[PDB]
Amino acid sequence: GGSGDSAVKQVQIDGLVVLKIIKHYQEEGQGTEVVQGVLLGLVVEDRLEITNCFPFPQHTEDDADFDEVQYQMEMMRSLRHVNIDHLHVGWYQSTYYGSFVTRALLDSQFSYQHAIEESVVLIYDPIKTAQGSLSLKAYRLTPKLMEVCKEKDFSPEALKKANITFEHMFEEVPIVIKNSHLINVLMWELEKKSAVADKHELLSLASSNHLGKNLQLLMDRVDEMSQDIVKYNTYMRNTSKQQQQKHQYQQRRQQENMQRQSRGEPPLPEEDLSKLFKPPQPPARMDSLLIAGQINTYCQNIKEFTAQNLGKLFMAQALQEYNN
Amino acid sequence: GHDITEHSVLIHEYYSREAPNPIHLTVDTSLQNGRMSIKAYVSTSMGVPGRTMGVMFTPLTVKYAYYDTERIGVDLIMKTCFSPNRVIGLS
Repeated sequence: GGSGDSAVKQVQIDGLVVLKIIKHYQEEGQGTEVVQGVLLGLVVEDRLEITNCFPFPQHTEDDADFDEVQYQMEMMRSLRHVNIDHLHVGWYQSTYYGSFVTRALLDSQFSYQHAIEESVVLIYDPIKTAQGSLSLKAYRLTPKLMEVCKEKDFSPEALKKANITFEHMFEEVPIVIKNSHLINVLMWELEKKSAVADKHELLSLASSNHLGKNLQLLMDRVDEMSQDIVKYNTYMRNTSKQQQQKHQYQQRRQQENMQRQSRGEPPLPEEDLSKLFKPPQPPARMDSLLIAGQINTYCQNIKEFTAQNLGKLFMAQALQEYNN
Repeated sequence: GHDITEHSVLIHEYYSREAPNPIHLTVDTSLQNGRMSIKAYVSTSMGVPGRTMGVMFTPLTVKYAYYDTERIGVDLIMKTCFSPNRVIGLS
């Protein structure tokens, strides 16, 4: 039983879903992360099976602005009438820069997961990550955080929920290994559109050639990763700096002031002695980096592990191919 | 499927309330390779002051084309139809 934790099984994303994702591929939300649709499915053998999606559009002029839910309500009735029902068991934002689970995506997920615990959150990653590995990134939210439910505030329940120490390298389910049983029709088209009408097959396959030759793919990956990751690294370092200074470096001075008092005045207070430690905002363990930021350490290691791999393959192929 | 019926004449009329030229697609689902997958049609004559709508359909044929990465997406399903072909070992 590969099934998930405490309300749900795995996910299976039927091919006709992913066709409909790559229709709103990476536009209508390029430089803006836009939730491009809800994943509607049903509980199947050892898995969910997302059998259909409908896209959720928004006001994408160059910024994203949430709209009336007149769309979603009418469109989930539109699904219900010819097909099944509104059975939203997840969602997919493709969207912007090879798979990354932002703090906002963790928060939108937290609202989604606590409401319906039959859920995953997809991140459909096409050619943008140099394609590359883990094109379909699933990820559901730890049921620990759905038991120490809201909210991770800056001082209380940052420290306290950091001390509970729920996962932030948390498991991601596999998505496909099996016959989906809607292989059927698209199987029949393969013999037609190979050999005797392999126009559109060969067109798709020869995309590979120009994924290598031209403008700066791995170069631009490593460039964007030279900027994206150093931003995040610097942030933790100056975050950690100030908090560790309130933790120790301020205790150092005020306790050396506690020296001077001699730690007690018998006739009257001890105002000064009392008014040593008066709270700065972090006493320990700023949580939203420790959890949500660390979900993106994992994703940044993934992007690095992805961008590396196709490099490794060339470093075999290049040497070897010329060696003849 | 199957090709031209009395219902071609009827779903003509319902679509003639929209009133551009119609694009009749018929997806035959039969086993045989001698049966074309989808048989595109569009009426000629189609003069219409007669009965409902004359049905004498023009020869059309079908292709694929809208986008690359989505037929990279179909090729990804073709070779999953072959046998998965999960997403880990692509390269």
